[PDB]
Amino acid sequence: LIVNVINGPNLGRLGRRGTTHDELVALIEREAAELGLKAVVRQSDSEAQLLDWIHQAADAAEPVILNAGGLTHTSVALRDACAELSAPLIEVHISNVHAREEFRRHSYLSPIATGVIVGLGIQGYLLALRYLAEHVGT
Amino acid sequence: LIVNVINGPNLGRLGRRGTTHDELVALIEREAAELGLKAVVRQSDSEAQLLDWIHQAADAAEPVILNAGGLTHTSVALRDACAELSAPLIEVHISNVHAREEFRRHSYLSPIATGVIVGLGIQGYLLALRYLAEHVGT
Amino acid sequence: LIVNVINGPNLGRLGRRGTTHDELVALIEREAAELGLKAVVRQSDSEAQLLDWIHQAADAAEPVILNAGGLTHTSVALRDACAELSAPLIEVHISNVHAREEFRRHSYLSPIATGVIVGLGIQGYLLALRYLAEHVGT
Amino acid sequence: LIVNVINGPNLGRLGRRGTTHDELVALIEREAAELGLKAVVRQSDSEAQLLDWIHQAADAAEPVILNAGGLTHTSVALRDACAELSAPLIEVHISNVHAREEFRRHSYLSPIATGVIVGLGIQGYLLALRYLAEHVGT
Amino acid sequence: LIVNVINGPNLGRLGRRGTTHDELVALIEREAAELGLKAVVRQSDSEAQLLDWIHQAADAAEPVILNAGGLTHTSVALRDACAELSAPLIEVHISNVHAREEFRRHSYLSPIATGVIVGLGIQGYLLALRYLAEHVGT
Amino acid sequence: LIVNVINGPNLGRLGRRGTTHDELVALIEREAAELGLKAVVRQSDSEAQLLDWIHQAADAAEPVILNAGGLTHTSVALRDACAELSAPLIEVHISNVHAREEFRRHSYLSPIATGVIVGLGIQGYLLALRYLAEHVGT
Amino acid sequence: LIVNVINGPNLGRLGRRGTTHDELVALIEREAAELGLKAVVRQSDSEAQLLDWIHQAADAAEPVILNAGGLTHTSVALRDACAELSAPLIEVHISNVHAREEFRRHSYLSPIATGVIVGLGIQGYLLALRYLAEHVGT
Amino acid sequence: LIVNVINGPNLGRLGRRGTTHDELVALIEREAAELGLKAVVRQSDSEAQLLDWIHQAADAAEPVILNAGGLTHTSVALRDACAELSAPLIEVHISNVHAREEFRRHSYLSPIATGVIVGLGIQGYLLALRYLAEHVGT
Amino acid sequence: LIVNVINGPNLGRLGRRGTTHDELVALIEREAAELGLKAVVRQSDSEAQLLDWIHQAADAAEPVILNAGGLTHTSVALRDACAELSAPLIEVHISNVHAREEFRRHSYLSPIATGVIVGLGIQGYLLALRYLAEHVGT
Amino acid sequence: LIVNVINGPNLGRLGRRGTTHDELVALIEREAAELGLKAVVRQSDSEAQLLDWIHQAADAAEPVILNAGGLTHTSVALRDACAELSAPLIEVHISNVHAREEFRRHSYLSPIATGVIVGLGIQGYLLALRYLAEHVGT
Amino acid sequence: LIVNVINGPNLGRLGRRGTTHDELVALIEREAAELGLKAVVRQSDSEAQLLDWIHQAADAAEPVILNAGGLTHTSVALRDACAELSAPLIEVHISNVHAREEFRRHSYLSPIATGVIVGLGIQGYLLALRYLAEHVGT
Amino acid sequence: LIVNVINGPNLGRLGRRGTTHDELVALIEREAAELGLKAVVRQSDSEAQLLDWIHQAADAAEPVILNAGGLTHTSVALRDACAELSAPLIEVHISNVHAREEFRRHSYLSPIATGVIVGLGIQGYLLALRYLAEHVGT
Repeated sequence: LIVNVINGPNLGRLGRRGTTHDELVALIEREAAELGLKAVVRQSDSEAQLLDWIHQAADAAEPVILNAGGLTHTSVALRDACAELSAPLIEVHISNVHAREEFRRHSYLSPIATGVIVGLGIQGYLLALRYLAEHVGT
Repeated sequence: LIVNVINGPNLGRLGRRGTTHDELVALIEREAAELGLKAVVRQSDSEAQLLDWIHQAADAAEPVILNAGGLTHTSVALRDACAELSAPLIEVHISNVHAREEFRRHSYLSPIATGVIVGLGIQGYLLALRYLAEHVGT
Repeated sequence: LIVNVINGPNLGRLGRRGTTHDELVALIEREAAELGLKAVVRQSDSEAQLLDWIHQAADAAEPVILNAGGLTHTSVALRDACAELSAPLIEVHISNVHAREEFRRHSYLSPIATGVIVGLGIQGYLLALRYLAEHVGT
Repeated sequence: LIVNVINGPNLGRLGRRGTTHDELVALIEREAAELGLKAVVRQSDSEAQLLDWIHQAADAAEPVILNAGGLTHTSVALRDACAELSAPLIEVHISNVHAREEFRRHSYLSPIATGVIVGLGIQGYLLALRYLAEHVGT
Repeated sequence: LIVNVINGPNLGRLGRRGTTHDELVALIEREAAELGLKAVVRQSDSEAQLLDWIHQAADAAEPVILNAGGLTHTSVALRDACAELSAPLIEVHISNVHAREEFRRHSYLSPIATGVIVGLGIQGYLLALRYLAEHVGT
Repeated sequence: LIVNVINGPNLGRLGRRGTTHDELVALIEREAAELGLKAVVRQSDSEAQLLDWIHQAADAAEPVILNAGGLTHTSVALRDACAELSAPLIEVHISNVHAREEFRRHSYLSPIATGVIVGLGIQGYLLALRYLAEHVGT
Repeated sequence: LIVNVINGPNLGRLGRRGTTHDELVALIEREAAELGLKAVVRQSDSEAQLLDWIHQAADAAEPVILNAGGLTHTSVALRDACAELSAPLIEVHISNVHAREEFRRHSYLSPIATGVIVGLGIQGYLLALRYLAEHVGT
Repeated sequence: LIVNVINGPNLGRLGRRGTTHDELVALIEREAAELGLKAVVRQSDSEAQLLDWIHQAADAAEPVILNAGGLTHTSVALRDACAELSAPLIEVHISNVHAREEFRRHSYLSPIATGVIVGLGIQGYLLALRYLAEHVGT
Repeated sequence: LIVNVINGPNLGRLGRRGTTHDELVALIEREAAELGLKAVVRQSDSEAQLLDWIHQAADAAEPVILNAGGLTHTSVALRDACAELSAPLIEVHISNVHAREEFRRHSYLSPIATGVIVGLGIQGYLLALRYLAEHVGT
Repeated sequence: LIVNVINGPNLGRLGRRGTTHDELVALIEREAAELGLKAVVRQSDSEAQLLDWIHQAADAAEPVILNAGGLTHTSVALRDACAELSAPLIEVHISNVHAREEFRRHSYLSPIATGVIVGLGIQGYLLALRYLAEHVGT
Repeated sequence: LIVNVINGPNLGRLGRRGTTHDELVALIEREAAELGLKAVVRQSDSEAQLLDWIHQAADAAEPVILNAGGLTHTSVALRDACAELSAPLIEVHISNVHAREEFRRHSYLSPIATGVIVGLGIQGYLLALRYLAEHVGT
Repeated sequence: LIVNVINGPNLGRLGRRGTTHDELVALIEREAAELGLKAVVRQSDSEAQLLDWIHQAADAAEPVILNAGGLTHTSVALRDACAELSAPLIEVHISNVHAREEFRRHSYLSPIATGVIVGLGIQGYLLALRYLAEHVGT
């Protein structure tokens, strides 16, 4: 039912870094409604704020779709907060992080996530939602 | 319209390594029909045979969804055949290859692929199909 | 006399990640009183806030007992703030950080700390207090 | 005309870590006036706040002189915000970061910066200003 | 009740390498009595002799406080003997082994030990005793 | 008063590798006069000749501004000659050596230099002169 | 009862690369009969064919003695097929693979095998058979 | 007299990956006739087939000119087959394999080959033929 | 005729670390008699004692079967003593040392040994004896 | 028409390090005449002199065949001079530099060269000439 | 006056591993007498015994000439004992340890020794004695 | 009889970098006369000049004592010239090159030299002479 979509540093800049972050929210919220879900979309440049949203999902046992931006590669604290989630965690990157700098090919999140989607654009979010909708059966 | 789904070594063993490879074919072909696509699903344990199917997709300019199994980590020849594709190439792994041995966290295919889906089970294939259906607009 | 105990990201979650962070505060404050000390215990998920508490200890020349959580492994800025302390700095980890992932076996703090205690549970804090009480003689 | 000088974690402590951060501001603002520029000097220990000031410079197409302190070595998110700048970005370190610990000899910022000045003291800032003044001709 | 304190190569030289090894024994034995324990303190420069004392602790299921000196960094055989202990094993270093040569920052013992204390001087031994006294409850 | 500017291999080719090496000399000598200095500018493709000019600066206790070209990355002998200088040594690169090949991001000179300027064009030389002029006070 | 002996690339060349591959088959089949076993010996230069023989042993729950030749060092796909075996897998090399090139000292098979024999010549096969005969008791 | 030219995976695609593989055969066979040689040109995407052609050259003691494509970088089995050749082995790459990805700069074949030609286009084959013609004297 | 079986540190603990070291001796001595050999079995936790037994085998030109325990991974001195043996040296490990910690996958002994057996239990010793019995012909 | 053949350190010693450097010059000059070219052959042990000959080829836009001897592996300055050539640059080694020490398998020149010939003896020079003659058509 | 010459594991085997260890003692003792010194020569295969002889030299402030055999490369404990010497410590190897295996090119002793002699045979000892005789002046 | 002592870059600066290079020559020439030798001492900052002196020693089959200064660590060309010497080559460093920067602990010369002396001051030269005098017997 409730799915949390959390975006990390710089993702507020989408469209100027053409879909904007507001349009992304709209797209996600339409998809989720079609799927029978309710998406809660949040973005912050602040690690502490991302931690607090992860903590809340942990306490509520709600899935998470996380695009942690550069913190993917660098934050053990984020990793550790994510390891507490009991529900599914799907890591998303809009670009293909394996076609860029070598340092972007290591993620602290992937090993603890249920799965990862990269390179498929903003549609990656939508596809993550669909996994979570079809992974509510038994 | 036509999408090629190619499975590499050991993927014929699905279900005993519970969905079998035949059931996977059936699932993919139903999804593709719903999406308005036609999926051609092939599996081989032979690198040379996988190369030939990639070559054919290159000549036809048809997208590919590739689960290369262990060859993901080891074959430069497969990589090189894939670099010739002009249409989208989506790399899929059923399990989360970042939660296993360290050697599975390097892929020769990811850098040249449009994107990658891992850890989402057999549904990863279906989600790759949906990207390709929504990425036929302009 | 005054000792600062500072806890970093995720340590507010103790007990659910059975002793809670409030119980830890209580335990530390009882020990410190028995030892003739006054413990000031603070926790934050925010690097900037941890920096400010370190800066204050530097200006006051008061010892610090620091459990920096994941920032131990990743923050040069925290390290650098800690290098300004003139009083003792004791690094504490509740779990044995050498029995986990390889990345947890490198600390930016250990080289600049007076000493380090790991693996001894919440009692590590209490033992750090006792060092500081017996290291006030000449 | 407008140049942004942004200082990262611990730089507020200058003089006690003998020129203070206020004196640095004064020195920069006098130099800039002599050069015909207007310097806006900001300092924060908070990554999110540094990101926001970088974002603003990106939107305004104004140059930046950045001393990111320890975040130089560790933040991909800062790097990524900086990659959006269209105007010049000059990385400054007061000390010679190549004469210290080995870990300080890798910067995530240098590859994306116009240039870098290290080891020349607070005068590094002033010299960065002069580059920007003479790099306004055609 | 019985705790074994075992010191490895060069620790017989304490005080001239100002507390001597005899004074250390005395200090440990007074602390242990205060705690209600009985400490058995042994030192040898001989790996085979250290192995035999570890084997005996294994057979008796008695805790160990071990300062293995240079063998910490180099002996797989010592590690392997220690892995047989069922009771707690606390690794102690008098100096901060992370503030010295890089090679001293890897220990074969830490991963298999209950916990580790470094940098706190001879008081590290005493603090290890206190852990073991308070870790005899249920 | 006297400052030595020494250029290493290939720097004689400036402008064709648009400012030529003669124009650089002229620019440096005008700046230096404005600053009250006297610049002596030399260029050679010969390591032995660069060594001899460094030796002379060492004997005279005169500062050096050095652009060692490729020898920056490869010559321990140059490094060692430079370590004898008692006056300031400022390393200069016209391009940003951190935005190119990985091998150019290690310099044998930086650790022993007072500071380093890279990426600021030929103006880097001029800025190095200004440091040296303002670093003649007490 | 049935044991599979599978030889990989180049092993058909034994004797000319003095025992030939046919003589090896004969030697193995005589030993196995003496032991009360039935050995099925197969050799191929084709990875896909080796995979198929491993798959068959997996389905039948029969032990395997495998000399994978160069594929030992390079094939993740072979490894993965072997991980499905429930019966014992004994890796054999005729020469001592640790006395040659460094690259031959890493095997993808050893970690998943029951055990490994190297350097003992063709007798290694025979000794592997004897393990399997004495490892059929309870 | 007889020289074998063997091409590995993907080389059948020459011209579309403008000279085609058939034209290459024609060019090689004309050159060889001019030189007094007889060239036998073979191409396969199958490692096992390449092995068999190498084995045949070994048994006949005929030289080989080998373009192993991606298998250059990855196959120990190919290497090992090649080590059996008594006649000259010349490794050829049409492109400069040192101007591409880092992984292409290591070859398992070069150390065992007589020599290597890269970057000289299809003419590399022809030049390899000429070496072999002039290396038939005493 | 005479074969030396030497066991290193911790191997005296077999059965409690269910076959004991005495039972191993008995098993080896029965096998050897069946084979027409005489086995001399020795175990020590002391490197110097192992060295002396290796030296004696060197002087007598008698084969050795060596299980050096942790010293396999760490002792150059043991290696060097073993390099003097003229008769066969067979390295044995009871467990599969490639299925454990990464550090156990490097042996100083393997490169100088005739061959190695790992993972086959105590039967590895017996199989080593059989090699030595069948390797006494011409 | 004009091709420059430049030989680096130690190549003057050919024949005693049986063809001498004078005979090499003669062989090259005969080949070049047969091909319709004019070869200018130079050798020096001095990096600065090699640089000057490269600079001259750059200014004249003439091809170069370069055997830089040990400087291949070590000189960034030589590399950088070579990067200025607009005409073809063919790297030659007489021996197979991949069959020797590991350090000889990295070249600073190969990535910037048109192609490389190694292991083919002095005939490598002659083959490089032939490439350049047939690469003068359109 | 008194110089200690200490030999480590395997050095008792000199001559059979043609000068024997007794002849070495004789040679050293004749040289030392000629120089006006008194040499005390000791050899052991036991680390603990070598430690005790180093400890004694430390307490007496007598120089040491040490050939630690394989322990050079592996013992931190030996290193640490040696760091206590106040008089000169000269490391000797009879063979050139840089012309052998790569692992022999790292010594734990060299960094703490006054100097090192390798490759000069048994005469290395004699030359070490001569240094110590001429290094007794002021 | 004739021994060549060759000094590389910066060694002309001895005494100011208290024995000067002229005094070193005098000391060497007195020692050599006492030993019955004739020493020829040369120093240059020029690699090409050092090469020429090595070449001459090669042609004459005369020993060499070489202090190559920084070129020890960096020149493959020097190494290669030295490999041609048939007479002994003794590498000398005045300081202990293993007690300084890590990069000084790798020498291109040591593996090809007869032996090496470091850390023994200018007396190292004299001791090298004595080896060569006593290594003229049979």
